[PDB]
Amino acid sequence: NNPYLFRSNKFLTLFKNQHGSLRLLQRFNEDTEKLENLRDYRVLEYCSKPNTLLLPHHSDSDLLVLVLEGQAILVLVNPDGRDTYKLDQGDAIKIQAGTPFYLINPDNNQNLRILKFAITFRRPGTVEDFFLSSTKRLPSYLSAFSKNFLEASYDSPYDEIEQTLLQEEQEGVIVKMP
Amino acid sequence: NNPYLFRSNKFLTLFKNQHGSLRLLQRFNEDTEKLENLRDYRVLEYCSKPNTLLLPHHSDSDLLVLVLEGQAILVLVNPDGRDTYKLDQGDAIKIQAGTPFYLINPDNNQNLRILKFAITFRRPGTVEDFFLSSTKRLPSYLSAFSKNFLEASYDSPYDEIEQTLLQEEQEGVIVKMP
Amino acid sequence: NNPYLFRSNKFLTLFKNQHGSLRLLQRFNEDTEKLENLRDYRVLEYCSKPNTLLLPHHSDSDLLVLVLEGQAILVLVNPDGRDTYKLDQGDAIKIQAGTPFYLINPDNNQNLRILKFAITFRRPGTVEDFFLSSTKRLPSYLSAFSKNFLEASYDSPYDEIEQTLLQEEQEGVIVKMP
Amino acid sequence: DKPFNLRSRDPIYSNNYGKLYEITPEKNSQLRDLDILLNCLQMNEGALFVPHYNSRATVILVANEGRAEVELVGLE
Amino acid sequence: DKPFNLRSRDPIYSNNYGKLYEITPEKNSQLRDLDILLNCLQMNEGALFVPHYNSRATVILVANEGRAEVELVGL
Amino acid sequence: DKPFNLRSRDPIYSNNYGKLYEITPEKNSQLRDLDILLNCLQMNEGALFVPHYNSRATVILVANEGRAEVELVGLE
Amino acid sequence: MQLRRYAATLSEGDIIVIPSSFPVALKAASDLNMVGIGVNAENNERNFLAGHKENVIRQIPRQVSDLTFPGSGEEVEELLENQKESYFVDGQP
Amino acid sequence: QLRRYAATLSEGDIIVIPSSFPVALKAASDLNMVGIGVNAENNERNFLAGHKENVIRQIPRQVSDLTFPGSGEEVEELLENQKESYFVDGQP
Amino acid sequence: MQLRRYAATLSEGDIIVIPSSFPVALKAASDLNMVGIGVNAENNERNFLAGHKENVIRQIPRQVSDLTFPGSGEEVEELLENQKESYFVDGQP
Repeated sequence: NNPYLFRSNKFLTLFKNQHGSLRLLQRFNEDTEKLENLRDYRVLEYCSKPNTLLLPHHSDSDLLVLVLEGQAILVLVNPDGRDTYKLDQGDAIKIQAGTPFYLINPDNNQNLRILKFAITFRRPGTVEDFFLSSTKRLPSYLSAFSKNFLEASYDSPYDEIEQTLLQEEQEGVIVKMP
Repeated sequence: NNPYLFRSNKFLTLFKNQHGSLRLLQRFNEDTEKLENLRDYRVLEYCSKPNTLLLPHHSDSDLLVLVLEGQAILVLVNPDGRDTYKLDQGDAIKIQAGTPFYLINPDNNQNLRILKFAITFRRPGTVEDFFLSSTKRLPSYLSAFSKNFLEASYDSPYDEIEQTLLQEEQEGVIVKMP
Repeated sequence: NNPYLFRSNKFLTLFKNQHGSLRLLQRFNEDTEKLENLRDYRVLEYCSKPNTLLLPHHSDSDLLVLVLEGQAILVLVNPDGRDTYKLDQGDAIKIQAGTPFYLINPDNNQNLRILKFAITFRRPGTVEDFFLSSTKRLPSYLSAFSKNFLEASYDSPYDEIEQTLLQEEQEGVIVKMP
Repeated sequence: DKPFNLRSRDPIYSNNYGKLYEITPEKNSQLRDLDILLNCLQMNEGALFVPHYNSRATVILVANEGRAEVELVGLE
Repeated sequence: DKPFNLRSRDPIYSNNYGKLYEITPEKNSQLRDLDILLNCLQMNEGALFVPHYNSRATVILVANEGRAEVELVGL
Repeated sequence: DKPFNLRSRDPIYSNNYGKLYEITPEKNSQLRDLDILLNCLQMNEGALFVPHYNSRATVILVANEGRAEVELVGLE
Repeated sequence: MQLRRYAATLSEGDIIVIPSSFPVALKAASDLNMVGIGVNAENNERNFLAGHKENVIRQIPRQVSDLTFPGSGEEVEELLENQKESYFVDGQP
Repeated sequence: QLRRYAATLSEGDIIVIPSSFPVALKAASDLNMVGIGVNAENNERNFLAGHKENVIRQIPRQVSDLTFPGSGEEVEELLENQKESYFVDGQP
Repeated sequence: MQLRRYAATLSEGDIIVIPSSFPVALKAASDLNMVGIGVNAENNERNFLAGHKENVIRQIPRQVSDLTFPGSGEEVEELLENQKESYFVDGQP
């Protein structure tokens, strides 16, 4: 038995789609007490086909994004404005927790493979993602608020809020750019 | 069930008295594994009536003292001398672990309500207070030393030490200023 | 029961020899939850007779070496060269994790007693030592590599590598200077 | 180190509905040692503190005066 | 903070058998906050990366292209 | 970094009964990286180190020479 | 792995813990005053989801808003424009 | 609950002294001890007896009078008897 | 304690964790490309056991090498000199 080895099979799939996939590796200290010094880290892998978009969402953890293959467009959203970055194979960048962002595969022939090293701090070993979009897998977190809270907040009738941004639209979190 | 909510009832009462009270909030990770990141912190609340004094004591933890209501006199004792501070509603100050100190509510009509955020480091999630005064609740820690150690130390007959500073005097740790 | 007390008997003996010994104290939080704040530290003690040498090895932890009695020669091996230090009773020095080093008792009549305070980080509370020499207790870690890897690396026939540095030579890790 | 008041600086959010005072570890030495942030929240009855979230800080809110209807959204 | 490439600096080891690129927290502000180190390894078929060990870093190696026969020795 | 002696500096407490040598992370670079403090205690038979306490440090005391009667007061 | 809401009415002395990245909102049922203590504070930044200023949703380009929301880019954009206030608003039903 | 931990240490024996816990020790013979303190940064030692660096001696008479069974003056005198500091004669 | 070897052939996407202070070595079964992420990185120093440059064994004086190895100081010294390359070498049988 080799406790330091982690084959591809040990990757729990968070979301598969015909356009791409997002996978999460089991905790390093899952089957062994020999790696307690790695308990705050999780490894994620992201793969998408040409002209695809991963919907805007923010993570509760710090992410170290690394482009393994392909090219990519990363957009980091700030309450003030936004920053756009073009990433090439081998590029890396840090995405601070709480920053909403979306990833695009602009190429038309080459796939995109990205390694995401997460540094957790809110709940050690646990990494969560908050998607603004409603899908089958999960409804927009904005919908968990009461009708009164939403109406007052956005200052608009509910059924209008519902059909404009709460209603289940996309099939998955990974869609294709028109 | 809401694991992030802590009602007043969840405050264990460390010491009630007709002049005031000191309460401690259960550990944040007591009933849930969702707040492991707050395991090193404890919340304390202190409430006292007019012209009252909290007898000198030191804590094994760092304290962030915050005046929620009223006015207060804070005296921090150093082996070299002492520092006096006049706190007003809204004032905050850090008291380093091991610093003996006493609190006074000088006002004659308004109560005093203080919030104490404790940052623990000796024994995570645990905060201890060492009172110099012997009371019903607990005797002065100076009394835990043997007769010989005390006599040699203070260079005085024991029974004289006992009646001058070890004998159970006050009723509680919160008394009233003359 | 006194959880803060650790008698000599609570020292596990890692290696005894007629020339010296190396002992390791049980984890501080082994029998009590009252010392969780000392879980990352282990205490070791080293004693050797005149004209003795502790074979080169590197530790996976940071060591704070303190000469309690006697005189000692400390050699810290760098990939670049090496540094030699003459330690006297009372001297202390830090040896960084991963640095191979050997110890010598140059005196001819006086013993050498050294206190080693280990600061662990790879595996909390665990300190590991890697000895280059093959002995009965344990073979040289270089021997764990396959024959192919060794031959390519050193660029020499295996049986020549084996008899030059892998073959069980010394009895123990503490030998005597000629 | 001397005492410092929560409302000693200008509020970071001021309305007809509410005010928010905040002191961060960046602007106060005592606080940067503890990596703590402190804030005072004052709202008029009927006022709503719109949906938002803090990126890094976990906040322990204390009801000092008045009653508050809070709605927290989480992902378990 | 902007993006940085793994092969943006000269390699720290270069041979006819392989190259090793490395960015340490000492040379990159983003990385020093995370106390992380990154490296890109490129080896020619048949090349052997000789026995060595890191003094403080625990490295998570990812196979991106090709197959690798690794031999790790522990206690 | 070179070796340093525990008694290299003047003792912080010196009597007819005992001496205490102490090196803190503030005065020694090697020690400040580890956040450790070292001290050497030398007492004459019959001498008593009066009741006191350290505010932040947890000290691991080692008997090198002689016997010691220690009295530790705790609150559990 | 499921979405959940935690609602509660707080009285004087009551305490609520708000984890980072967790969307939160609160209405003053009476004149309110609260004190907050945030841990892991260094570099904290507050992102708003409604209102006019510091509304991260308002920074998403129309092309992508359109794809992330059931409505259309323009529709989404207008909806985010009704609320003229920022941070605190009138919570009347 | 308050508790006392007493013990006689022989050579090679170790005792851990947590921060904020009052401690005191008597040399049964000529004694030499080495100490290693963790979380050392900013450590300050507070004394309870003796003449110098005695925190109890810094408490004003009015309040001492309220915290101790004796009177301010009395308490004050008692803390004045020991002329030494730190180390004293531990004879019975 | 018991010395142990962990051998394995990795394919694309596979991951291996290498603890600090643990000796490691790997051969490119085909043209290889790997990405590593090291934690607790500050001040990390790499010590080599074979090869010509940064070989810690080569720094041990002859007198002591002779005492730590079954061979003789001179013998040990020569053996460590055969390999002329550094870091990466030809791993052919």
